[PDB]
Amino acid sequence: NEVFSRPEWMILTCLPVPPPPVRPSISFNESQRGEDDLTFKLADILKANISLETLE
Amino acid sequence: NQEDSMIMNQSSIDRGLFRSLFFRSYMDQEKKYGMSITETFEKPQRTNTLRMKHGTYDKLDDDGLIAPGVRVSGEDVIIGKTTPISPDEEELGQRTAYHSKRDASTPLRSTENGIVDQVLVTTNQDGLKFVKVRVRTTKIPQIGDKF
Amino acid sequence: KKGIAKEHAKWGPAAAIEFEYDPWNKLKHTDYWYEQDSAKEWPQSKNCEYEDP
Amino acid sequence: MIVPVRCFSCGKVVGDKWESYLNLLQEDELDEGTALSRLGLKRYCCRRMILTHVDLIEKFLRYNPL
Amino acid sequence: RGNLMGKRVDFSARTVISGDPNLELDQVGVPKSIAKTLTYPEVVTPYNIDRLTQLV
Amino acid sequence: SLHKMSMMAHRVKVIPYSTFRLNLSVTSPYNADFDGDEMNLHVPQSEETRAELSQL
Amino acid sequence: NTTVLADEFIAHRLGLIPLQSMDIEQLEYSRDCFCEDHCDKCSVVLTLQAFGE
Amino acid sequence: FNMKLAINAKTITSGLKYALATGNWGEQKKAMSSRAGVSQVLNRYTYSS
Amino acid sequence: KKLMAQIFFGPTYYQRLRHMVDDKIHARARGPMQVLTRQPVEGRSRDGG
Amino acid sequence: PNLNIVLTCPECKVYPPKIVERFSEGDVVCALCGLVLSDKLVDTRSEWRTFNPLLDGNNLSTRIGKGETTDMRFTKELNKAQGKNVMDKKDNEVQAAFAKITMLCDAAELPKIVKDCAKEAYKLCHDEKTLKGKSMESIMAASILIGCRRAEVARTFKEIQSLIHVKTKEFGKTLNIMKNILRGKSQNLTYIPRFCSHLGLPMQVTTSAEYTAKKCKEIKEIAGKSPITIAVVSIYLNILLFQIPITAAKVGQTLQVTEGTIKSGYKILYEHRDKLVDP
Amino acid sequence: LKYICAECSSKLSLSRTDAVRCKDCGHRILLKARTKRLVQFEAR
Ligand SMILES: [Zn+2]
Ligand SMILES: [Zn+2]
Ligand SMILES: [Zn+2]
Ligand SMILES: [Zn+2]
Repeated sequence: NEVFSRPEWMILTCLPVPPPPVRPSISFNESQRGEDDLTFKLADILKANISLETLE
Repeated sequence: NQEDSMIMNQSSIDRGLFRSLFFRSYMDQEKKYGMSITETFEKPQRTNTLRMKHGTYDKLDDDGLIAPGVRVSGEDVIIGKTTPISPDEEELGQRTAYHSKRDASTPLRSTENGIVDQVLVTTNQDGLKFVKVRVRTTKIPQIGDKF
Repeated sequence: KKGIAKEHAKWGPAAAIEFEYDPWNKLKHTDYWYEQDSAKEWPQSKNCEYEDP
Repeated sequence: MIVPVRCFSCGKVVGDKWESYLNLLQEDELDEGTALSRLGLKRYCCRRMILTHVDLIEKFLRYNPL
Repeated sequence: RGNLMGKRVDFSARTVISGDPNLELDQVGVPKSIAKTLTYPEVVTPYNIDRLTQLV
Repeated sequence: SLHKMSMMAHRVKVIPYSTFRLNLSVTSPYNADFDGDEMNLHVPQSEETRAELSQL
Repeated sequence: NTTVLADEFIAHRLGLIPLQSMDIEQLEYSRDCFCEDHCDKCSVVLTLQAFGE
Repeated sequence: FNMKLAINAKTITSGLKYALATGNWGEQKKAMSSRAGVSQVLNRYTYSS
Repeated sequence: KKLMAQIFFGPTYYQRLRHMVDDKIHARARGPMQVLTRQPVEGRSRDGG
Repeated sequence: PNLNIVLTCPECKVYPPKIVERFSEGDVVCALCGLVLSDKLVDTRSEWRTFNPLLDGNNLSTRIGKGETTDMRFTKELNKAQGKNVMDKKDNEVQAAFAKITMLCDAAELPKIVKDCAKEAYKLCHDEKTLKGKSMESIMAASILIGCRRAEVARTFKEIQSLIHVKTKEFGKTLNIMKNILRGKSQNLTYIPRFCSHLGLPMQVTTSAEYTAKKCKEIKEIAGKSPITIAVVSIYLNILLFQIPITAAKVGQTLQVTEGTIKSGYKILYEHRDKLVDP
Repeated sequence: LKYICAECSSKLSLSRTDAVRCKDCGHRILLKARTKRLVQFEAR
């Protein structure tokens, strides 16, 4: 459906991120935060992104 | 007694059939996050801590522990803890005084109510202040108990 | 303190009791489970002889 | 543990009788069933307690606290 | 399957059960503790004003 | 819960001595002997839900 | 308390010692009593002493 | 010939202690080829138990 | 009064199990509240639902 | 802006309001008024009951190994392909030094407190022209000694040099610059139990050693150029006060110390017997 | 009188570092001195 589904939309170019209510810092409740999994992965993504673009 | 229930004599309960003790312990110790100055086992008063509970800390003593032999209700705290951080601008910023608490006290389990028995403290493997208490409860048979 | 035996077995003086009536079952308030004889298979009451058979 | 005071079933005081029931079996060499009989416990609800109670208290007691 | 189709709820209780031949079928016996924890709102009418006043 | 029963409604008589309490006849639809089983309670919160609960 | 025996044992086993009660009618209940906190005219006081001699 | 045998001591002591405390039967490498319930906590409710 | 049928009677050995009702009674109305899914939390000890 | 919220009862307003937390209800109430303020509190202890980033820094650590639901050849492929970003960050050097000090501290069977303190000491400076290389041995040994000393675990320089020889000079300069750095950013009695542990003696000679060390510290006779030596001969005169054969000829190589210094301390305490014995 | 430590009735009366390894004993576990405060019971 051209208004909702396009094969060129089916390739990732610009990636949304979800707000912290999806991926909350658990606030580890002894002294620390222990901040969580999805945000770790997003930090990885942005690191590899800047590495690729500087290398390019 | 239909479907495996039982009728049980009250008088035998009163005399002491099937009575029982109950021993529970707790474990807590100071933690070092330093810049080696650790937590403390003190008695938190009102203008030292943040968001501390309503456990009515009166049962503790000057060294931050409870004494053996006293009774404890459900919500009484037994251990006093205080945050040694630094760096938090620990009594000069983002809090009033309310000195440096961020209180990490350990309340008793919310239901049972025993008597504190045989509290000891000794250092852990590496050397800290490391505390074990024990509380003792009588458990008379009631309706729902299972034999 | 004072106390009575109704709310605790501390305050009892009773400690045991005994009770029996019609040891010969003339009133027929029971009949005996048995397999050959009621008379043979049950022991006589100790209070039998204070009333006639 | 000690002997119980006051048999759960009946209520008769028991606990005076314990060390007596012991020395009925130490020097008097007496059979224990007759020992309880001569101790005078003719119902059996009372009798079970002295016959089956174990004495863990001295096994506790052989420590050295304080 | 664990947050939409089924979930935790509120206003609930959980004990063990025993028989009773002095309750007819539509009745259930509840401990006073449970009935002190649980609750149920009522809207104040002319009809129940005094009873709710007393009960407050 | 497996079939249409085991969600059935009840009126409440408050009783002392904490445990639930129910009539012996309703035992087999619940499929629950008193060997240590446990039930669940669910308090309705409004007039519609109270009414349809009582009427169904 | 120091002994190996536990405190509520000591309480419960104390609670079961029978006591002399010929003159029980002379005094009155602690609940009905005009006093508070165990006057002599509603209660009696007992004391125990032990030693590992 | 001396300094590394002490961290060696840490390795084998840590390995045995970890295996017995956890129950996974393998070194500290997220439990390959291993079994789970090998070192349960002693049950002490009753002498018979 | 006498019962009609005579009954069985005697001593027998029991033991008391650990599943006591005081640890299984639990109720909650409007308590604490989870963070990731915004639901009533778990835990009978933790005053869950 | 500052975006900040302070709770305030809109019907009492008499203070920064004296309110309480009803944690079992997840609500906050103006305790003087009784009206609820906000509802559905979020947990604060079960999240901890459910289960070091600061030492490892802002960059996030990753212990990556092999799994279970994949082939062994693919795990080997994972290990070969996971090493493609070990040069962009300085965190590679940070956990390299962390691994090195982990090896050194746990080889010295030190507490986790000492390990974390050394981690902190390295992390605090971690990059300066004042560091200037020094073969990493100077800075690692200095950070370990500073952390272990500030955890009040005093260890001897001979033992530090036996574990890692840093020729006793660059080690000293590095200790001074760490002292200065920590000074800008801002225990001899503890040595004795380790030595009597290495000699195997009961508590009373230890207590006697503490008393004699404090008393000889109080009066005079620094006498020895790092008087750990006369601290040791305090134990030597204690064991001469008792009658257990712990001869100085044995003691010298037991503690890697000079026997002539032992006899000199024996002499300087021979003329100073007066006030060193308690009972 | 604040700590016990042992089979010895060493009333340490501890403030800080007065030979926690008590003098008559050699223990170092420091047990903690049941109170003098008056306690209540209920022999129901
Ligand atoms: Zn009896
Ligand atoms: Zn009175
Ligand atoms: Zn208000
Ligand atoms: Zn001692």
